[PDB]
Amino acid sequence: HLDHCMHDHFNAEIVTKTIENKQDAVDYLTWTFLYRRMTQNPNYYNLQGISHRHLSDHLSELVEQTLSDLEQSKCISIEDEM
Amino acid sequence: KEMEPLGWIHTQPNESPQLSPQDVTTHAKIMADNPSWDGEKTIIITCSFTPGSCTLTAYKLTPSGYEWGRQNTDKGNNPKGYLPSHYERVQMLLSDRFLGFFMVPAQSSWN
Amino acid sequence: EAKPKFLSKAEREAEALKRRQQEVEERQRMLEEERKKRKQFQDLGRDKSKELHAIKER
Repeated sequence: HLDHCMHDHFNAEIVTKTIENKQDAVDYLTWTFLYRRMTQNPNYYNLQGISHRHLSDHLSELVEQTLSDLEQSKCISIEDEM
Repeated sequence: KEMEPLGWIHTQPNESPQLSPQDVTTHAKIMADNPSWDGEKTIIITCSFTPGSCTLTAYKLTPSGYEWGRQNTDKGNNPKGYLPSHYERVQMLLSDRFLGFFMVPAQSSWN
Repeated sequence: EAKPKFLSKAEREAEALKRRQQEVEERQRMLEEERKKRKQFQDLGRDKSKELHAIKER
């Protein structure tokens, strides 16, 4: 259930400079159980397929929603939109 | 929209060995008014009520039958120019392996 | 491939617009081929035996 409780750990990996861009936000999200369960039970996570396009765009929407929630909270800052 | 129109099913009170002329006129008027009804793929399943049972027969319109039923106006049981070359029985079979569904009208009901 | 790339929201919706344009183009293509099938359906209504017998009898 990480996709609903995401913003804390994304903020924490941003202050660690683990997540330095949104590409590394997806790359950090690939280490989770959420990535491993999005490909075996997709419709639990509002997915429509296990393909690389569906998985990559759902992860990218997840990260660009949580980082919009963190920049709108003024917790992080997004330059060049990336 | 994900599916294609495969024709229609209807019940019959009793088994006839031939397709009804009213059925081929109905099918050909539906075909002549709707271009999404391909005459190769659309059928008429007739579920005839035999004693204590149901006999199902699917029929297809031949291109002779679509032309005749399109031009036909005689709504009787024996209209002119109606031949058994106007239809061909097509293979239809049953299934436990998958399930279909139904669509009823939204505002009213069907009957 | 294996590693999922980040795609921006403008890039994601551009990919989705290009996808829905593709499948509305193949819906249009299938509909005009349906018209072609319909026009096609519409205007189609508008010694040796003895020598084999010899081999079989043998």
